[PDB]
Amino acid sequence: LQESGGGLVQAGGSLRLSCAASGLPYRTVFMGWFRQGPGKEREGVAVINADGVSTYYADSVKGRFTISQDKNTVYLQMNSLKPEDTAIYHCAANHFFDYSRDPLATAEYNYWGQGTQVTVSS
Amino acid sequence: ATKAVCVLKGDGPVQGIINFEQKESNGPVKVWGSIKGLTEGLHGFHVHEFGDNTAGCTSAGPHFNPLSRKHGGPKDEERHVGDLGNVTADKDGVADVSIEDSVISLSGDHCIIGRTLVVHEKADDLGKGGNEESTKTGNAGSRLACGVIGIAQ
Ligand SMILES: [Cu+2]
Ligand SMILES: [Zn+2]
Repeated sequence: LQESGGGLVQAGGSLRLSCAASGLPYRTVFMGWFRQGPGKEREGVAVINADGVSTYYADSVKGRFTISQDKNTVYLQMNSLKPEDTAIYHCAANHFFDYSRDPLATAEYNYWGQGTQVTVSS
Repeated sequence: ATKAVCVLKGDGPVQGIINFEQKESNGPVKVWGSIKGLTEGLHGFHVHEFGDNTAGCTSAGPHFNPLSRKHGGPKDEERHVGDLGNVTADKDGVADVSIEDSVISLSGDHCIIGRTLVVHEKADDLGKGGNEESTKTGNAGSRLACGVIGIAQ
C-alpha cells in the first residue's frame, strides 16, 4: 500500500493524499485512510468501497474531506484543514468486510501503509 | 455481472436464503440474506467443496480449499476460499447476513457456483483454537443447514 502526498499546510488550506495498492493477493473490498494524532489513538477518517461510490467519513471530517477512487488508487481531498487534523495518516485496506461491523474501526483492516505526516500550521 | 442464490435447509429448524452478486470478474462478491432457527450467538459459515446433497450436509465434503491453506477467518490471507467466518443470530434466532468478500468468486477457479453453503451449530474459531482441528474446520461443529449454490437471474 504505497502512499503519496502529505506535508505541511496552513490552516484553512487543502492537501491531497493518495494511496495505490500494488501486488495485493486479492482485490480490496474497502480501502481508505486512518490517522493518529500526537498522543492519540488511531481513528478512521474515510474509507471507500470497491464500487467507487459507497463511502464512510468520521463525523469530525464530514463535509471537509472527500475520498474518491481511480489505477486502483484512492484519493483523500482534505479541505478547510485545522490544527486538529495534524496527524500521521495511514492508508489501509481489507479483502473482506462484514457490514454488521464498523467500517471505520482499525480492527476491520489488516493491510496497511507505511504512514504519511500531515501538519497544519496555526 | 453474475448472480447466485442458495436455499439452506437441514433436518431441523435452521433455514434461510442467501444471495450472491458479483458485478465484475475477479471483483468482490456481495453475500446477503437471512437465516432463522439459530441459537443466539455466532455460527460458522462456509462454502464446502461439493454440491452433493445425497447424504444431507455430510456429502458436501470439506471446506472449499483449492489453494490448500489452513482454515482461517475471512479477513486473513491464510484461509480457505470457502471460509466466510461467522453469522450472528439475535435472541429471536435470526441472523441477518450482509458481507462482501473478494476471495470467493462466481467465476473462474475460485468459483463457488455448484458448491455447498453450510451454517454450523457452533462458532467458527477462525483457526485460533490452538489444535489441528481448528486449522481444519475451526471447530464449528455439525452442519445445521446447507444448500447448493445456484445461478440466479
Ligand atoms: Cu462448514
Ligand atoms: Zn475452512
